Amino acid sequence: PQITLWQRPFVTVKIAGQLMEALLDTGADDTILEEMSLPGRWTPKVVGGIGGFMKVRQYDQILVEICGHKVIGTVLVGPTPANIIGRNLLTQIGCTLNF
Amino acid sequence: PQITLWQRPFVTVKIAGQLMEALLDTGADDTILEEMSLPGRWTPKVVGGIGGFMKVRQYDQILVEICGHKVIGTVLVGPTPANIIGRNLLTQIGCTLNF
Ligand SMILES: Cc1cccc(C)c1OCC(=O)N[C@@H](Cc1ccccc1)[C@@H](O)C[C@H](Cc1ccccc1)NC(=O)[C@H](C(C)C)N1CCCNC1=O
Repeated sequence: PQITLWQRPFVTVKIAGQLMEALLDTGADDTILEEMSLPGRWTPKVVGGIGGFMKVRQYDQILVEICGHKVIGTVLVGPTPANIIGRNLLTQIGCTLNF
Repeated sequence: PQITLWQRPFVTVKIAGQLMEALLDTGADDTILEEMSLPGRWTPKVVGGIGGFMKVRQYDQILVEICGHKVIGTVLVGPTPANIIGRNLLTQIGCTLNF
């Protein structure tokens, strides 16, 4: 798909049997999802945004189905105001900016 | 041009005679630049990101040359960790996501 940017670029994603929408975000290095049950071990991490820092749980080798495409990578889970698909996964769906 | 996302998508921008780099950011509604001297009236505003909220100065009808091409729009100025070109200006340079 080609997507213009007049609206927020949301896509549907499926992770660990659960469905949600997330923003395709070229300004994000990492992928961050709202508090959810992901099974297994994790690592404490903190991410910095525009207003300061946020504590998250880092989960590795997570399967993400993004617009149906299957990719695997690191997902951060915590009290984010928006689910964000960052470049770590965008590269895996062949995402480019064109202008 | 087409830009892949293995690295952060920085572009050179020129605003009020000053040069800087900024992130092309599909996850940003608005454009925010580090503290700089923009002449003229402004409006107090707060933007909410990850980590919380940040106070900014809102400047309207500002000319921005993004990768050499001219657009006009609102720019927020404040203590941002990164200069960010948001969708308000991305739409004006015909920016699309392709995946
Ligand atoms: C930079 C980074 C590094 C590692 C991991 C991650 C997830 C990273 O990205 C986190 C991040 O906040 N990135 C921002 C841009 C970023 C890059 C580098 C440093 C800091 C930040 C931006 O892209 C996404 C973030 C999402 C969002 C948050 C709250 C509400 C709605 C949306 N968007 C916003 O903050 C925008 C701002 C910029 C105009 N925003 C503000 C309110 C209204 N909606 C909205 O669009």
